[PDB]
Parts: sequence; structure tokens; C-alpha cells
Amino acid sequence: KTPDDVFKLAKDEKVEYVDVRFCDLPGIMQHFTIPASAFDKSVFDDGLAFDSDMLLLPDPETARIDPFRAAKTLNINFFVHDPFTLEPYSRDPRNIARKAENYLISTGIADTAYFGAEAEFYIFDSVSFDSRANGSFYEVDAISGWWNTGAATEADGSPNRGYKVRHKGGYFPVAPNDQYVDLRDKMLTNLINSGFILEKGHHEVGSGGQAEINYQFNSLLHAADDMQLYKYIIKNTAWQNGKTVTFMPKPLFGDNGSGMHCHQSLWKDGAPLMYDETGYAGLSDTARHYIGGLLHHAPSLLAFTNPTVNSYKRLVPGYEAPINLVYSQRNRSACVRIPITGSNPKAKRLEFRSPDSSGNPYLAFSAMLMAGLDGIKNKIEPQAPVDKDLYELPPEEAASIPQTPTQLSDVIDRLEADHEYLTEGGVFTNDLIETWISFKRENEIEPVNIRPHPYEFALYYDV
Amino acid sequence: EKTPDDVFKLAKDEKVEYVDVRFCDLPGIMQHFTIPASAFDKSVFDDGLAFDGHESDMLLLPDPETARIDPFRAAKTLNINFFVHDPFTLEPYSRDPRNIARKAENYLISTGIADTAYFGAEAEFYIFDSVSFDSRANGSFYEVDAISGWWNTGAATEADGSPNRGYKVRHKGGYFPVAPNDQYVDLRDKMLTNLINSGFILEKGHHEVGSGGQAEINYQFNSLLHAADDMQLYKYIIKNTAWQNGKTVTFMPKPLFGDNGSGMHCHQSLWKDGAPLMYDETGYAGLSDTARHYIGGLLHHAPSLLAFTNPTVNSYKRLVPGYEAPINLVYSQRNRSACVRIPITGSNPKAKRLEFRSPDSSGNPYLAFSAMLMAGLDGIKNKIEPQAPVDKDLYELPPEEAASIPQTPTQLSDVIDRLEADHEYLTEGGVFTNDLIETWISFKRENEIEPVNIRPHPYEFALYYDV
Amino acid sequence: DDMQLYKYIIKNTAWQNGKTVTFMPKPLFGDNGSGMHCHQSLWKDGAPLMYDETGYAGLSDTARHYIGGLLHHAPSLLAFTNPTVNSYKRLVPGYEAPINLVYSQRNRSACVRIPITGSNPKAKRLEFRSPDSSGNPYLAFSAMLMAGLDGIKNKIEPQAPVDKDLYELPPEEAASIPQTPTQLSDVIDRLEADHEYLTEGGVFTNDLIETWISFKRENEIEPVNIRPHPYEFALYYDV
Amino acid sequence: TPDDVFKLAKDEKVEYVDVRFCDLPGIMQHFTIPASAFDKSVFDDGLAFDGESDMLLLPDPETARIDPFRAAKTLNINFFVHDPFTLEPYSRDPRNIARKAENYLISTGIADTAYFGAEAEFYIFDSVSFDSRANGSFYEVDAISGWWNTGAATEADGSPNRGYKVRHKGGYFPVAPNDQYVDLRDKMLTNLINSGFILEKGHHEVGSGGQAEINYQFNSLLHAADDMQLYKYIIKNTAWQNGKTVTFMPKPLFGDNGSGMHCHQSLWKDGAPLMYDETGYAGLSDTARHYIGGLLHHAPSLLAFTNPTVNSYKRLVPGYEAPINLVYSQRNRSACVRIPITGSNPKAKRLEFRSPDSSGNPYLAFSAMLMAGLDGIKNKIEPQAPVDKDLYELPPEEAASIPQTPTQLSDVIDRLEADHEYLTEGGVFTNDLIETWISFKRENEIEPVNIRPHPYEFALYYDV
Ligand SMILES: O=c1nc2c(n3ccnc13)=Cc1c(-c3ccccc3)cccc1-2
Ligand SMILES: O=c1nc2c(n3ccnc13)=Cc1c(-c3ccccc3)cccc1-2
Ligand SMILES: O=c1nc2c(n3ccnc13)=Cc1c(-c3ccccc3)cccc1-2
Ligand SMILES: O=c1nc2c(n3ccnc13)=Cc1c(-c3ccccc3)cccc1-2
Repeated sequence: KTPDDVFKLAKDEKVEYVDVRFCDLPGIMQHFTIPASAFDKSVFDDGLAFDSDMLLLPDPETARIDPFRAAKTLNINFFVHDPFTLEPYSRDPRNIARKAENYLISTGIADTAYFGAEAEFYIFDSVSFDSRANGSFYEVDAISGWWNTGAATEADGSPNRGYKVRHKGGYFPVAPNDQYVDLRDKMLTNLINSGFILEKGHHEVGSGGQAEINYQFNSLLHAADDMQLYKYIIKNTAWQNGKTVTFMPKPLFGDNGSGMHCHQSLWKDGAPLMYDETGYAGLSDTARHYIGGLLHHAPSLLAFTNPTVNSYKRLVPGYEAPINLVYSQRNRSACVRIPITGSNPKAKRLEFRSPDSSGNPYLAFSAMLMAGLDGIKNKIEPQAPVDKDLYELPPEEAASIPQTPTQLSDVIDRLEADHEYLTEGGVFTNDLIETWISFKRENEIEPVNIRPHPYEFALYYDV
Repeated sequence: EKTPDDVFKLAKDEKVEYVDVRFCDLPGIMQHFTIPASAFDKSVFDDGLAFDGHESDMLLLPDPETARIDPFRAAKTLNINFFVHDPFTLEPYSRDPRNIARKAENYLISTGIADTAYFGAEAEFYIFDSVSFDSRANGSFYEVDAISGWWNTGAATEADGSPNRGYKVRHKGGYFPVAPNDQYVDLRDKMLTNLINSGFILEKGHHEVGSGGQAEINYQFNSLLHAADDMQLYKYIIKNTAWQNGKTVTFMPKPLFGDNGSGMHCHQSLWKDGAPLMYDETGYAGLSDTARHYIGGLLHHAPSLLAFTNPTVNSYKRLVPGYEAPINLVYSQRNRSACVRIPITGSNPKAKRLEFRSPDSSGNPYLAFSAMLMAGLDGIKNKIEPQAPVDKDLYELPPEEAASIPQTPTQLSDVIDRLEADHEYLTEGGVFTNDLIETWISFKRENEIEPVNIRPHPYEFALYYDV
Repeated sequence: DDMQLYKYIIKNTAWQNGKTVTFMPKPLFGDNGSGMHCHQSLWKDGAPLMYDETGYAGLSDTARHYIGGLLHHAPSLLAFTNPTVNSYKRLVPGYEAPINLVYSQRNRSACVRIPITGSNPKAKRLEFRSPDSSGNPYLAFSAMLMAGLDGIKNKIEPQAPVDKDLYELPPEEAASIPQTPTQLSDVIDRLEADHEYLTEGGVFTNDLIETWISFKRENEIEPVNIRPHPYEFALYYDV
Repeated sequence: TPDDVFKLAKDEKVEYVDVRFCDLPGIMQHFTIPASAFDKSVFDDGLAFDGESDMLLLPDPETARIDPFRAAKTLNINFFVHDPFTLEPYSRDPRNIARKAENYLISTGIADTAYFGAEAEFYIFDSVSFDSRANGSFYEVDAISGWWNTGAATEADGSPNRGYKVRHKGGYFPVAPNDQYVDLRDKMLTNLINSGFILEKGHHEVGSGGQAEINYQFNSLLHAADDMQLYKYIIKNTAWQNGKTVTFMPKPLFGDNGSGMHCHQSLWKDGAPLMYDETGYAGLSDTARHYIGGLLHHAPSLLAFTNPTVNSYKRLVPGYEAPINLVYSQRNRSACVRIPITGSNPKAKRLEFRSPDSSGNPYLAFSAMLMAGLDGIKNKIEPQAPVDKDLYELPPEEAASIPQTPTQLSDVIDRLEADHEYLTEGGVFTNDLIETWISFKRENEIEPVNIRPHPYEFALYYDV
């Protein structure tokens, strides 16, 4: 969306520093700042050096004004390139994504992939945690937390006023029960100001400590950029107002997980490919195959989709979790749900409900698109839909319903075995997958695995 | 009433940035989500909004009447109450309290007895500074406190370190003393302002009254459904006025032991082709043939009716045999211990109504109001005659001459059984479904009656540890 | 007398070693209750009256009728047996507590369970499992025996014994088993209704029983009822 | 002999007798009866109780011990659970399972006695506290001697920090004052010798910082298991009585030693050892070889009984080289099975299974091991080549062919759920018992730990 446009923004707004941003492999953004003067034409054509060593080239589409910086700052995202060969670095997620958009163009099946994500998050007043030789602990807190019901007085001394208990009847009570109304307002304002579009099905929902704002869809790469931006604005708006946000799958035990339902659809020559009045749920064979690709590769898809150890405290056989490998229109417990849109072809999409916000959105959306394209290119048929509720059906008839693996170590094992569908088009390279597998095993899987669980003592000190 | 167009005017004049989509849960706690102002166009009134809570997905349709500017949100927010429909069939959801009241108001018309049922409810509440409580395996506790609480006469300093300045104790004489005994004057006025600015009408028999921690403000009547809408708004505004002044409110039936209960009195009337039915000098008190038959209906149905008018386990710490609590099934002109009570309307035709004295605010105003009107109508159908009025005292009149004055049931688990055993007048017209009531019977049993029943009371320790 | 003694000795041994004991039927929520399992037999001329091999579970025709008397008068018998408000926090439908008005040799869930004693005529007895130590052992034993006798005199035949599992037996097939009342106020109302098996022979007097009722109502039932439960705040402060 | 015990009860002026018996996962249960009530009729008729409904309890005279901790003079005896009507050993009493194993061992004519000796490590702390709430979870153990306390200004009781704490380079078993628990361990050893444990040549009290171990003489399978139970009871209580608190949990300390139970085994017939053969390896007959063959073959499921806790697998990890390598050796501490150097003496010859931990039920652990051992003989299962070189330092493609034990309790439970015939042979283990054990572990241990966030997850992921 034109270098010259970004230069207009720089002037109208009177920008004085530019925040160069880029994405580390496990998916936390990185930044440094240059003065506005040092940002010009030559930045877009040549790039910027930085440190091993990297050449950074900017994406004109991702330019945003920073609501939080005291100086007037414009943030832009960049693709990492190798300074010698000038060629897109292999393990830059923004590139893994860009190659995925381009692969989709070469197949000639469709030209654009539209992603839309619904990312939930927790708001807390404080968190502390710590692992030692002889002990370990964590504790999150918040004023409105139902476990603070018999509190003498609050954190800051002020009297305990009640209105905390997660009650019965609904999930989204009005104030004073809704104790973070004004915070979510600020967030939504900051999102609307930072150019997020909010139309029909888009809203701010708030269930006590947990909240969700959804915005309009976007093209795969830019959907992911939006997703990193959303997180950034949500986190910092809480930060700037004395709170602390976490997107982690399962911070509260015996309460709700924080999911990310991803809506995907394919378009070509300016028309939707997912609609067909005649087929089930109004789904065309292209869509049905795509779903079949997702359900076939789910076991290895979850490696990027739900890539933390914490992820599998949410995806656990119990809560009616999106772990059942079928598609549906009803079932919440099914992996792929289809949103009831109607006779409108433009809205017809499919919602993959397993993912969580803990992943790298660039690799996640890509991994999904790759799995779906595999479904299309191999005409895979998904096992028939399941519309009547799953909790009420014979134990044997419902034993034909396969499950997602329930551990990080497993999905990582599975990614290791079958990852062929990801190597297509030079998107995920066999190198990068080795790295993703090693990275998780060495830095997550096993360092968690060697540390005794607090609850283990409950069970076993007495033995 | 006001059309959709006025709502897009209000929003625009006020410079609303967000619109609050409110709908009611089954027990009667408002639910909401927020959408930007720009996303609130005319298609909202025609096509509706989607969201998801057997049911899964749901279509929500706005009520142009209930649009109000939130005084409390920092962002400029307009609130509108919605009806729940079937996304596919456009059919009202049989379990949506506002729908239920809608059905009630239509049914009334489908009988031709009248066209409009009016309600207006004086609802009482408590203001506290603090509340804490908690249930564990090896014990329980609760404690409300407030600065003006009489149990705090001996305090050395107040909570904020400030000296104790007296003027607390509940006295003998009257219930509504002036400052400084009335410590909650500025807060109550603030509440009043907020209700006035949020559009409530205060006129004749309408007042703000302050009895210690307990307080009450009564506002103008409204048609059954919109009366209940008003009822919600009223709680919201009190609650949130308190909250933003660092206090805490509660509408529960009995927060304090050995002290007053919080009670919601519902005045009913009926109207047709612009005129009131209830009036007629030639009969008792001013009551017409229909008015009396109505009253009969309330009285014959009370044991099941209470299941909606007096829902909570806490509802029956107010309604106790002794306190002169409205448990007696007769109508009256003088008795505060009587279920129905005809107010001194000074025989002008329009003001003739009847006040039900039993229900508390701890309910679902939609269902309550609806089920009340349902009882009153069945009473009109079978021309049901209510036992003779009682104008002489109940506290003092021969013990075996007034023995056959019947009593409402005094437990929750009791009244629910009456409901599970007789619910026809409610299902008449499909106003209440049988499916709805079955769940509300089950609610209630699982979620209220049973978990209370299985927890030891602290006082059981006073009684029994030593045994 | 032994029972009062036991209690006293238990309480005081603890008290003397810096602790504190309680026989209240349910002191901990979501944990076990303290019950009193009562074994009964009748004897004549130094020889037991309860044994018979050709009858069910080794019972005599005396023993069976006796049982019928307990189960028919249980709704009233509990007013002495389980005479406190706190008793019904133990005898609530849920924990599968001994509430089902049937007799067994298997069930932990029935009021009367016959102790497996095999072929010894002396050792055959009946264990009435509902009572708690919160009552008066004098009045409680008394009323058990009194109800047991009205069963022999009138020859009450108790419905079929159930060895089969009370936790899993078809929802409408076992919907034909009477429960005890689940509230003190109930068993009191039901003692006021029928208490004839008690005043037979002038053992319990109509007066005594009338005091007991007024004692339980005005000193226990009513003062608990008018006092708000902490869990009510958990339920309703928000309304 | 029954009569020994009555004279024991008499001589020691015993006033109470402790009726003991083993629950399913492995903690002993008890009720006390007066000494007056304990007579000839106990050993003949039995004793009645309930846990299913009513059960009969029959005493094992061998297990009779004076209780050194109870102030009232008390005698502890273990019992076997029987059905009151049929007089049938109960299908589920671990002590019966051990008994029944010992008999099946005779029924095959393979050997008549199965000898088990156990070296069970333990930890001594001054305090433990923990809990798991909705918004939080924690644990902490502490010991004044602990190397994390080097910088403490004062101790718990206020007296000054005197040093001599930190795990130091070169030595695992230092002398005092580094050995801060010398007088406690002594009391422990005294209490065992007093309680009828036998200590001889290879038997010794060792003490590694806060971890400690005391071996005692072998016994026949059932009694070995009884001893193990007893050994735990005395260790635990000896500390308890001295204001300390002990744990047999496999892995209480992150970044430190795990506690293991090494299980020495051998078989005998007609009073002749079956394990020796001067024709190698390590002087091992084919009986001994096939036994090992079975151990190593069934190890993937055997661990659901030898290492049956979620904690067990924080010790058994591909880390410090914990005994997870499916080979037998003479050198590697990282081998599952190892043969102790006995040299020429044919009676000392045995095989040491090194994976097990004391978080177990020894009756089941020991039975499961022997059952696996016999299937090894009956099927002449041949175990893969004995590794005598280093496991941590060898060509990666020649060490890739070395199989590993499963790394997680969830797995071994499943592996047990797949093949477990070798256990059900002769009716030692019933399919009924094994099933309960699976449901038990899955629903009570595997599933509850799983759904509870780990504190280090907040370290990794709060910032995601
Ligand atoms: O006009 C459009 N309308 C829609 C759209 N789209 C992509 C390109 N042009 C359009 C995409 C779209 C979705 C959608 C599709 C996939 C993922 C998320 C949202 C839902 C409702 C309506 C639309
Ligand atoms: O002019 C009126 N004046 C009154 C009225 N009403 C309904 C329609 N028009 C009127 C209704 C009304 C009540 C009333 C009726 C029912 C419930 C509560 C108040 C009391 C006093 C005065 C009025
Ligand atoms: O030898 C006797 N053995 C018993 C007995 N009894 C009464 C008079 N003589 C005897 C009474 C008795 C009971 C028993 C009977 C009723 C209530 C409680 C215990 C239980 C077991 C054994 C006996
Ligand atoms: O004389 C013996 N010497 C020994 C023995 N044993 C059992 C029966 N008789 C003997 C068993 C034994 C072991 C041994 C065997 C298995 C497990 C632990 C120790 C070690 C050294 C010496 C012996």
C-alpha cells in the first residue's frame, strides 16, 4: 500500500521517531528506533542494517502510529533478509507467511487467503512465579477474582466491596460485576484509533477477568500482523492503566481457557470459492477438501497452532474442548465449526477452534493454509459431520471420533514424522522444522518435565 | 413510546461512541456486549445481531423503548435491551424473560379483558461500606459492615482511622430521622439525580426515603413489560451510583439479622380503551367486579406464585411467621401483614390499583410481573371470590376467631413444590411454557436449595458442638 | 448409661490433653459425618428371640415384625433418634447416607442393616444405622424399642429387603422406596401427628412429647431459620 | 509360630495389639484392639472388619513386632484379607498377591524360594508445605543443612547461621559437621536393629547431605515386602519423633539426587542357589539369563508397579543418566539391570534391578518383578547383548540401538494395559485387579496432575 502513503502519514502526524519491528522465531516481536529524518526512500529500496547480521526491508502496509509512546512514533514491520545475498531469511516468520501467500498463488487454486481470529485474554492486577531447588510457586491475582470473596480488605487496604463471585445464569454480567468495563473501552478505542475495523459480527465481550475483542478479517500475512498488533495494544493498554494481561492458554485452574478461533476462506479473481447452495452446510468441494486437509494434518498442525506446554491444559479430555477431529455446525467440542452465515457467499468460511493465542500467528495461519491446500490438492474426504451433541451418544459409536494429541511432546513427535505437506513451495523448510522441534524439546518440553509439580507433593510426600 | 429513528437521534446528539447490547438471563441478571457506534445502523432493528450463549446461537432484536445513555461508563455509551429470537425461524426464545413479558402483555389482549396491565414497584435496598464472606470445609463466615451501623457504637476509630462521631444507633420513635442521623443523604440524592437524568418520572406519591442503611426511591408506573425494564434499570443505577461513591448496595431480602428486610411492593391495575377498570364506589373500598376477581386470583395462586415473586432461599428470612411479614392471604385497607393491600387512592378513578406486599427485589421482574398478571387473570376468568377483607388488627383479635386466616408457605423448597404441583394458570396462552417452569423448578433445587441445605449453619455450632 | 459415660470420658480425655472433641453429626462440610449405629435384640428366659434359619437373613418372625415397626415409625422415631438441626446435614440425599426406609445385609444406604453373624442364634440382632450421638440416648433407645414393639403387637410387615445396589437400580423401579424426612422441622411435625406407639403403657407421656416439640421448635428450629446462612450471601448479595 | 507371638505379647507386658493390612496403592491401614482380646481364636477363626462390605482378617505371625513409638505398649502384626463366607484370599489384598506369587513359583518347579533385598533411599527435611488453588499453586521443602540456605542470616529458630551446608566438589558422603544428621541416622539404625533387622557384611548406614539409606539383610519375597513396609514405618516415625519429617518420594528436590529403591533378586531350590555358573557373563546361568530376559522384556509395563507415580518419572529422565537403559551390565549405573560383583561365591550371586523407587507397593513391585522373571524362564526369552563399555560416551549410532524405558507414567499404564498376560499367569494377578489399578492411577493421579498448571509454565508463557 505504497511507500508514498507512509510518507504522508509521517508528515500529517508530525512523526519524530520510527520504530523498526521484526519477529523472532518463537513469535515475540523485536524492535529498535531510528529518528524520522533517517527514514526515507532509500530505506524502502535498500533496507536497514542491524545485528548474526541482518538487512531489514519494510512492509508499507503495516505502518501504525504508536498510542503509547510519549514521543510521536510510527511503527513499521520489516522482513528479515541476509545482508550478503539480499535474500529473505529462511526463519523469519513474516517471510514464512509471505512464501505461503505466494505458494497459494502458484497452485492456481485461489489467489488470496482470508484469515480472521478471535483472541481471548486474561486481565490480572498482578502475577508472580518462581522455580527453585527446594520449591516452586505461581500466583495470579485480581480484585474481582472469585477467590477473593472473604478478603478482609483489598490489595491497597481499601475495604472489600463484594461483587466478585463468578455466578450462575449467564457469563457476561453488567457492572458492577463487570469490573473492567472502562479498561476494555480504552482498549477498543485504542484499536479503533490504530485502524482496526469493527463492523457487523465484531464486538467487545467481557466475562469478569476474561475478555475478547474481534475485528475484521484480512489477507493471511496482514491478518497475522493485525494479530501481533492486537496483542501489543491489548497488553500495553492494560500496562499503562496499572494492570497485567496474559494470552496464555490456561493461567487459571478450574476456569476457562483462552482460545483463538481462526476463520479462513479462499478467494480468486475477486470471488469466493467456499460457497455452494447444494452441498452440506453450503460448502463447496474445495471447502470440504480443505477441511479434510485440516483434520488429516491436525496431529502435526497443533505444533504451530497450539505450541506451548500450557496449551494442553486447555486442550484436555474434560472441559468439552475443541479436540474432536470432525467438522460440525453445532458442536462446540468439534475442531472445525462452520459459522451460520446464510445464503451470502462472501461470508461463507470455516472456523478452526483448536488454536490458541500462545503461538506465532505467522506460522499458525500458514501451517493451517498449508494443511488445507494439501486437502485440496489431494481431494481428501473428511469423515462425515457430527451435528447432534457428542456427550449424548453410545461409547462405541462415538469411539470412531478420533482425537488431537493431548501433549506438546506428542504433537512435536508427530510433526517430526509427517511434515511433508509443509515443505511444499519452500514455505516451511526441512531445516526450520528441525529447529522448531529442537527448540521446543530443549527449551520447553524437557525443562518443564524435569521439574516436580506442586501437586505431586499433595499426592506423594506421604508415600 | 419512541420509534427507532429517535434512538439514532439520541445516539447522535449525545455523541455516543459505543452501544451496549443488553439481554436478560433466566434468573434475572442483565447480560451485555458492546459494539462501536458506527456498527449500529438501521439493519440492527430489521435483521438483528448475532451472538452465542440445545441453544448455541441466537438472534437479538432491539427494543426502541429501552434506549438510555449510561451515566457511569467513561466512554459515551447508549444501552438498549434486546429480545432473543431463533436465528432460523425469527421465533422468540421461549426462555427469554423479556419475551415472556411480551407474551403476557399480548395474551392479556387476546382475552379482551383489558388492553394494558400497569405496574409500579417500590423496591427497597441496603447501603454498606463493605461485604466479605466465604465457604470452606472447616468453616464459614459472612460480614457486612457500614459506618452508620448500630453494632459500631463502641468503635474507637472508624475504618479510615478517623474518630467515631456517634449518631449511629437505631432509636425508638420513628424510622426516618434527619441528619446527622441520616448519614446517607448526599448519596441518596445522587441516586435520585441519576434516576431523574436517566429518565424516571417523579411526581405525586413519589419519594426518596432513607431509613438508616435502608433506602428506597419510588418512580412512575409503566406497562407490565416496560415496568420490569424500569425495574432492572433502577437496580443498575442504584448499584452503580453506590459503587462510584465507594459504597456497595444489595437488594437481597435480608442482609441483616434482627433488622428490616428489603422488599418490593407491586401495584397492579388494568385498563381498556383508555379507561380504568378497577374503580366503582358502589362496591367495597372502590373495587370493581374484575378488581375483586383479580385479587381472588392472586390469593388462590400465592403458594406457587411466590416461586417467581419470592425466589431465593434468602426470601424466607423476611417472610417469617411472626415479623408481621405479609404472609396472610387476605386483602385489606390497613394491614401491613396482608398480601394484597388497596392503597388510599382517595376515590379518583385512575389511581385505583392494588399493591401486592409479599415479593422481594431478589427476583426476575419480568417473570414476577408476568406470573403476577397471569394469576390475576385466571382469577378474573373463573370469577374467583376472595375471602372477606380484614380492616381490624391482626396482631390483636381472638386467637381462635382468626385461626382460619391462611398462611403462605414459608420455605423455598416448599413454594417450588406448589409450583411443581400446579402451574396451569401460567401456561395459559403459552405465556409460560411447561419446559421453562420445569427448568426453573430444577434451578433452584440444584443451585440454591441443595447447596445451602448441605452446608452447616454457623449457629448450629452455638447449639450443638457441646452435645 | 454407658453411652453418656463414653461421651463424657471421650470429651474429657481430649480436654485434659489440650484438645476438643465433638459428637455433633456434621462438623466438617464436604467430609464425613459422625453417626451412631444402634444394635438391638430381644431376649427371653436367658435365650435369644431373633434367630430362625428358614426365614430371611436368619431372622425370626419377631425380628421381622420388629423391623416393620422401626420403618413405619421412622418419620417420627427420628425426632429422638436424630433430634438436632445439624443431624439433617448428615441425613441428606447425596452421600448415600442411611435414609432409605428398607432393610438389607449389603447396603450402607439403608436404615436397618442386619449384621452378618451366620449360624449363631445369640449374635443375631438388627443394626439401626440412622441415629447420631447428638440426641438423648435414654429417650432414643426407648423410642426405638417402643416402635419395635408396636411392630410386634400389630404384626407390621415391612416391604421386601433389598440386597441389590441402591446407587444403581433403574430410575423408576427404585422410585418405589420411601425416604426419611430431610429436615428437623419435618420429623417434629410428624411426631405431633402420630405418637401412639410411644404412649402405650404410659412410657412416654403426651405431655413430655408436647414439651419436646416446643423445645425443638422454639429453641432450635426457629432460631436457625431466622438467621441468614453465609452461603446465602454467596448466592444473593449480587441480585 | 503363633505361640512365639503370645509369649512376645506376654514378656513385653503388651497392652494393645495393632491389626495391620495393606491398602491398594501401598499405605498400611490399621485398627487397635486390646491385648486381652488377642488369643488362640485370632489365628484360627480370624477378625472381622470392612472396607464390598465385610472382610475377614488373618494374621501372619512372622510380621509381629513391638511398636517402638507408641507410649502404650503395642504389638503390630500384618494380616491377610479373606472372604468371610468362602474363606478365599481376597483378590485385591497386596499381601495375598505376594503370597500367591510365592506359591506359583513353587507350582512351576523352577525354584522354591525367591530372595529379595532392597536398598531404598530417603530424604530428611525440617518442614514441608504446599497447596493447589485456582489462582495459585506451590510447594516448598526446607532443611537447615540445605545448600540453598548458605546466605540465611539466622536459622528457623533464630540461632545464628553456622555454615557447612553446600553440596561440595569431590565427595558425596562427608564427615561431620558437614554430615548434619549423624545422630538422627544412628537412632534410625538402632531402631531397626531393635526391631529385628539383620545387618552383616555388605550392610551399612550411608548419609549423603539430607538423603540417606540403610540396607538390611535379604528375605523371601513376601517377607522382604513386609520388611520394606516396616523399614519405611520406622524411618518415617524415627524422624517424626525427633521433630523432622521424611519422604520416600522419588524426586523431592529439583536439581539434586532422586531417591531410588534398588531391588536385588535371586532364586533357590532345595537350598541350592540357581543363579551361579562359572562359565560367564558375570557368572550367570541360563536361568539367571532368561530371568533378566523377562525383566527387560516386560520393563515397559513392569514400571507401572515398580515406578508407579507421576513423580517417579522426574527421577527416570534422559538426563543424569538415570537407570532407563534396557540392558544389563556390570559397570554402568545407567543400566536397568546390573550384576553385583560377587566373584566365585555361588550364594551371593544375584541381579540388581535399579529402576524401582520406594513410592511403590512392594508386594506388587516384588510380585510383578518375579512374574516377569519367570515368564523369562518359561519362554527362554533371550536378553540383548550385555553392555560393558560406557553408555554416556560411545558411538551415537551404536548407542541408538539401545532401547529406553518409557518416560511417563501415562505411557507405562498404557503399556501395562496392552500386554499383561505374564502377570495373570496362575491367577497371581487377576485382570480385575490390573484394571482397577489402571483406572486408579489414571483418574486419581495421571488426570489430576495434568489439568493443573505448572509454575514453570508461567515462566515460559505469561509473556506470550
Ligand atoms: O465483501 C467481502 N465480505 C467478506 C469477505 N471478503 C473478503 C473479500 N471481500 C469480502 C470475507 C468475509 C468474512 C470472512 C471470511 C474469512 C475469514 C473471516 C471473515 C466474513 C463475512 C464477510 C466477508
Ligand atoms: O392518568 C393516569 N394516571 C394514572 C395511571 N394511568 C395509566 C394511564 N393513564 C394514567 C396509572 C396510575 C396509577 C397506578 C396504576 C397501577 C399501578 C401503579 C400505579 C396510580 C396513580 C395514577 C395513575
Ligand atoms: O452370649 C451372649 N452373646 C451376645 C448377647 N448376649 C446377651 C446375653 N448373652 C449374650 C448379645 C449379643 C449381641 C448383641 C445383641 C443385640 C444388640 C447388641 C449386641 C451381639 C453379639 C453377641 C451377643
Ligand atoms: O547362605 C546364604 N547366603 C546368601 C543368601 N541366602 C539365601 C539363603 N541362604 C543364603 C542370599 C544372599 C544374597 C542375596 C540374594 C538376593 C538378594 C539379596 C541378597 C547375597 C549374599 C549372600 C546370600
